[PDB]
Amino acid sequence: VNGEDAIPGSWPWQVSLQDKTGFHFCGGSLISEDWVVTAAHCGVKTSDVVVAGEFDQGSDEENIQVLKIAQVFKNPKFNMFTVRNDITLLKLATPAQFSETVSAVSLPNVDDDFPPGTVCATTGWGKTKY
Amino acid sequence: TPEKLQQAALPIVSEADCKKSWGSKITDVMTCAGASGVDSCMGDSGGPLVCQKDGVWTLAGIVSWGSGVCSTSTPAVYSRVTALMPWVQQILEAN
Ligand SMILES: [Ca+2]
Repeated sequence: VNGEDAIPGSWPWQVSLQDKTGFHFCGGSLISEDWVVTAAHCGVKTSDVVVAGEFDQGSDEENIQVLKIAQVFKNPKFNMFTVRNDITLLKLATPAQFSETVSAVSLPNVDDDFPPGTVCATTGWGKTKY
Repeated sequence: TPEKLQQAALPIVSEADCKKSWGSKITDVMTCAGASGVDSCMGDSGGPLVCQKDGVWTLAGIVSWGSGVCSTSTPAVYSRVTALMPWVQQILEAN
């Protein structure tokens, strides 16, 4: 068993990054209502949108909010050669309305650490760039 | 090509453990995870990786590169968020 379907709304901070076509191409997390975190190798543009509160990209016309991006902050220490500091902060033009299926995730401290062996979760639609 | 939101639980593989699978490319700005027997990762690129912190789901990493298997031999690689906090605050308070 590699993984299973998630209960809708079980991971509120989890967004889907898409382009003008409406096609998902990367994941991201809501760390605030106007700030979204993601990866640099994802190459996000102000031309891309942030879909929140979604679960099934199939149909299920669940109430999803298509947020707009205003700024993109790609860590400066990141290359396509050494792929380090793979982090990117997105600033939304329109903010997100927190709710039952949309909230933000807590960030840790520069001195916080998750020891080897502790179990953590990861979520997504399985779409990687590299 | 799953249409639904998927989830998986995978522990953290020590630095030494992830090194004998990927090499020197692994630095301290990275976190690896994987579970014996697994041969697939569910997260997307830039997708979260959350661990419990005194009762709260906290972002321990971001789906970076090498996230295709997710096994103890080929653990996935994540941006160690913890180590990237000093940069996030800077921009969160200067823009
Ligand atoms: Ca939908």
